[PDB]
Amino acid sequence: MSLQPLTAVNCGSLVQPGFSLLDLEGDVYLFGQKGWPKRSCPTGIFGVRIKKGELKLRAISFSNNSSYLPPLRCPAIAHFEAQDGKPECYLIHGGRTPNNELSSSLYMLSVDSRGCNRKVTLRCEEKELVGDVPSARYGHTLSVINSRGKTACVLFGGRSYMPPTERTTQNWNSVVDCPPQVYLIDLEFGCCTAHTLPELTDGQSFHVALARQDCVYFLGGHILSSDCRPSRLIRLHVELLLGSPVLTCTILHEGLTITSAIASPIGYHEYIIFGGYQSETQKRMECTYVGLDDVGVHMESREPPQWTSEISHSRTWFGGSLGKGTALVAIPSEGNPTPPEAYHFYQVSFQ
Amino acid sequence: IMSISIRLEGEDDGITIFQEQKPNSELSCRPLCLMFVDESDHETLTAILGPVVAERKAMMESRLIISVGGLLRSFRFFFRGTGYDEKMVREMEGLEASGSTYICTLCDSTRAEASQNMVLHSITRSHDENLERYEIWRKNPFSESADELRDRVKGVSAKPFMETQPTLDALHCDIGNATEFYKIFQDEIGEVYQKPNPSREERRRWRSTLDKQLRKKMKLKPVMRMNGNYAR
Amino acid sequence: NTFLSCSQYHKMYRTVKATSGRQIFQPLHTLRNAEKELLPGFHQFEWQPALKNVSTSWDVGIIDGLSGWTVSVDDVP
Ligand SMILES: [Zn+2]
Repeated sequence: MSLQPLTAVNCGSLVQPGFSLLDLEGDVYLFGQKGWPKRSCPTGIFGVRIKKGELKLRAISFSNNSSYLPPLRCPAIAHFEAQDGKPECYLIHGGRTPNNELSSSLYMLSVDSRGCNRKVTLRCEEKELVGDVPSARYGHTLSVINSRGKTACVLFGGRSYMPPTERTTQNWNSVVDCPPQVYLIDLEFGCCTAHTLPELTDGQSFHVALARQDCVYFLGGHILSSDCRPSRLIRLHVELLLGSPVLTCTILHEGLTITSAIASPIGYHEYIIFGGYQSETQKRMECTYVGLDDVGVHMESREPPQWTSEISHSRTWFGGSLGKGTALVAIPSEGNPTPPEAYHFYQVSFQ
Repeated sequence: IMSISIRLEGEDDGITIFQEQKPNSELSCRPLCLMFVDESDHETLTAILGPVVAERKAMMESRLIISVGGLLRSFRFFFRGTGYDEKMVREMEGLEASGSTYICTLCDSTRAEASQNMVLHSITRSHDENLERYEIWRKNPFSESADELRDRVKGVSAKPFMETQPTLDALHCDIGNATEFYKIFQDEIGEVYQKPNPSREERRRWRSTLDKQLRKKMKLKPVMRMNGNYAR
Repeated sequence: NTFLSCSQYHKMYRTVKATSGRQIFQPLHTLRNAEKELLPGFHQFEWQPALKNVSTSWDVGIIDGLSGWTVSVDDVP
């Protein structure tokens, strides 16, 4: 639980407030670069490294079979467990582009070969979605589960725009909450399904979720329709009683009412959580830990690494986890003069 | 507002009722929107202009009814998107930037094929076909390698968003020509096709002797960058 | 057409009126009421057929280009 200030020797003009971080086969990749890809790297995905407290960024490549992806702003993240068919993969959908519109398309990223000369190779397969297709949105949540023992995924959360009936060119940049429907998603086929239960009182956004052994717990986020941030941590138990993919939902008592969190797994089913924002202006400050099992989710207030002042004062901030307790937080480096790198960075470790 | 013509009633494809007499003087340039954000980020710029673009689209088909001169009259419009400079021109066409193989905003030729022949070129660029090429690039329905796919897609790498017929800049329109004639004189004081590859010394030498020559006969100081009047 | 600012205008207005027995210029409030006929959002019109996803209102004026950006801090500011 220690923090240390890092700086990017270069590659600073290219980090937007939203972005995602994935780890697989060693190195860690940043995704969602600001604006469209330049000539430097047409992929946009960057291999990110911490070397002697400095931040280095190199380019990533692809196969021929790979299908190329635009730099989504703030999509959903999901890790496919390493097994048949191809271990391993990361499912991404769908966020919004450098322009304001949603993807409504599922993509799967995998690693292929290496090096040769310490190079890395990836590919991105789009997967068409038939149904009963889920509506386009952003900031929602997606997770992976195995029901006796078949592997599928659940989708829930996320705002969206008003339909193109009251889509008003003076509110044309307003968002509204998608109705609270759960969605079931298999990969082959990609036949998605929509479901709803009455305990799904309302949808919200930015609520981190987690799951284990085909049972899923949604944690705290924020509702806009009622301006609140309900502490209702939500349980659901999913099972494909073939061929009926039946779910059962329930409300639990305690869910932490912070929004836009940052998570790192220190082990198998343990997650240190920085958390971004508790209240409407007061950012989240504490640093929590989550264990979880069939007994339930157990919560503890771990030791918060004592922030610096310049970070303790800025309004907002963000970050990701490089993996295994390690993490990076980033603050708008609002100062004079602008470098123009407007973002300070802090490495943060557990124990 | 550029021009207004007629379409009633027979063939009469157009009688220019009014053509503006001087479209350049800002005296006639009306503002529509102002934004305290740099042209840099695509984010905020699309964020604000989205409503505007969608409106412009929804304004081509239907007909506007105006109570003008005591009469309810019907109005259709044609829309040209011109007054952009090369930088944003690309930035709203989805091409790469800047001086890569794809160089012409209209003839999608590269440098080398534009060096073989220089005038046999047909205007093939259009907003719609660029949208199509983008779909091609993203799906890659042939799973072609990265660079080969960028070649087969011809400059279209990022989804364009703003339909705009570009045109040659009437402002600079000369500056590359100017620097080219300047290099011509600098390499003609030299015998560049007699000594094919000179270094920096004779370069600066030819520059200085040429500029003293111009100051001697036409009375012009040398300059570092070529504005308009120097070129003229 | 001359960048002339309101305080100035009113000043020179009182000046010339009390100077020579006449009302040469018009005072502000009435000049501005008269102006309101030149900014956008003053003339009726129609559109046949109706515009696609465009508010039917016609009397609006100077709008804010945020387009109702949900000000929630978490998201992009
Ligand atoms: Zn041509």
